[PDB]
Amino acid sequence: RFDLVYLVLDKVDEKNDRELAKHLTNLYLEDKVLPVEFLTMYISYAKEHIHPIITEAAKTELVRAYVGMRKMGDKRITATTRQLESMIRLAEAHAKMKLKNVVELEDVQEAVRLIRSAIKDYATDPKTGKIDMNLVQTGKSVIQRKLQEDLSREIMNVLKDSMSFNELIKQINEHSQDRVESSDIQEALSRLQQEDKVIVLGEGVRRSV
Amino acid sequence: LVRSLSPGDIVDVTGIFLPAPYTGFKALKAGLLTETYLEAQFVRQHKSDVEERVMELITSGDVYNRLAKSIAPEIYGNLDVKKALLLLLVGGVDKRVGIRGDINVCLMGDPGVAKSQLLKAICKISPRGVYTTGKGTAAVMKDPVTDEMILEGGALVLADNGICCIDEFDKMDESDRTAIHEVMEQQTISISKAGINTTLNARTSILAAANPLYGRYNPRLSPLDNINLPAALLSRFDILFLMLDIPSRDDDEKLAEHVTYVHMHNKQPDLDFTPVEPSKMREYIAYAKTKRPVMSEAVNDYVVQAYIRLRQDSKREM
Ligand SMILES: Nc1ncnc2c1ncn2[C@@H]1O[C@H](COP(=O)(O)OP(=O)(O)OP(O)(O)=S)[C@@H](O)[C@H]1O
Ligand SMILES: [Mg+2]
Repeated sequence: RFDLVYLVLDKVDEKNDRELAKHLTNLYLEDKVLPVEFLTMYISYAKEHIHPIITEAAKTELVRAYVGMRKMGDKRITATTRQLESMIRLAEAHAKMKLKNVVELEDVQEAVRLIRSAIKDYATDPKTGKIDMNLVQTGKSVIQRKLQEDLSREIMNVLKDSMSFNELIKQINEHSQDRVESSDIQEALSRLQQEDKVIVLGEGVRRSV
Repeated sequence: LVRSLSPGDIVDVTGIFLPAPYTGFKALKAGLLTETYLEAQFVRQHKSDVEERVMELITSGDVYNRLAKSIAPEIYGNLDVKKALLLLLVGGVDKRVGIRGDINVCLMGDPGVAKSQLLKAICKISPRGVYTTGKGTAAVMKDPVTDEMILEGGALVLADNGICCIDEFDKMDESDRTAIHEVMEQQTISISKAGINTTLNARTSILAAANPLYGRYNPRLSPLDNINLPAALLSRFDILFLMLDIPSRDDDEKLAEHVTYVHMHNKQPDLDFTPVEPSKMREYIAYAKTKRPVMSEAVNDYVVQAYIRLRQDSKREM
């Protein structure tokens, strides 16, 4: 739901740390042009007097920006219409600031740069735009989709019958694959139940119809 | 005599013991059973020469190694913990903000180690010092129905210009967690009983004595895993000591001899200089508080390279 989510990190490196700590020591030595207070009313003046209006060149630039973001990766799903509407918001805010009341072209790519940098920050290295919208990422979703079919085939060859959870763990985490997490197997069992491929008989055994 | 008595007093009040009568209607209601009060007449409390004396002690006794052993003479070992407790007792002064001059230390320790004894020793010598446990701070409003008083204090406000010895720090609930968090980076506790949003000044130095869960400390396990304290709260502590006991062959023997001698003679086995009076620390804080030792520029340099190399080794270790 957040338009811009900045991942403020303090990763270690001596090059940056030297400057940061020198600037901090400046603060220690400080105590023993900037509108410091004019801005708190300048913001109100811009919020009241200025009513930004977006124009056709800005419209074309925005549509283009969104289509471009999406195609950056199109199987996966990069940006979403909520992000499009948020950009409609950052451009309007940038026009509100500087007191121009018109969303010119420049504000559009300024907001696009901000949005793109934010996405590049808070998404994984192959920027997904879906992990933020869903804990189940594709690199994770493949795990459940493999486990469900492995469970189907496993139970089939067994009947070739059924068992509770412990026995199912015995032939999955041991030799079928690596030491995978246990709850993922019963999670894929839920999808199998929805597909009606297998039936779970209470806490104990579980077979297939 | 008004305003000569306060709740933190032990006094020998002299007065005329008089039968206050229930004059009115509850008078006939009750009868001959009178109520009494003491019309107080005289209150006797019980509870640069000192500067010269403490200066001479500085000349003679080595404060760094003497006051440390003086804090807990009956507690054997853990000298560096006592040295840190001296720093907490004195504390730096950095009131100017842009910060704080309160030193906070936590002793994760181990069950069976005399952390509580150290806390009590600090409480009994530190002015405005209080001792409390996690399970039985905060505040309560309008405790008596009749008088209907407003904004009664707690445990942190009492040690305003002092130290709070929070024993059993791990076993302390979320409400007190938030309260001590507010106190620690605000030096002022507040309440929101009826939208009043009143606040109480509690600039208390925090001395915690949390102990590992599941009994004895596990050195193999990570320190924050051994004690149920969030890293956010622990990381804000100025200095932290993990001081657990190890079964040895000689330390235990000396400890047993010390404790048994205390039991025989009702006095510590005096083997070194053991100052008793706490007024020396009060003189030191009152003296250098106005002085406010100004840091040197070379000091600032050496500490900036100190931070650089500290962060470098922190990375290279991880
Ligand atoms: N170094 C020491 N010198 C003298 N007495 C000690 C020492 N260490 C422990 N004791 C004795 O241990 C007792 C106090 O230990 P505690 O501080 O209660 O241990 P503890 O770790 O606080 O236990 P808890 O409640 O699990 S935190 C007293 O009988 C002390 O005499
Ligand atoms: Mg104890």
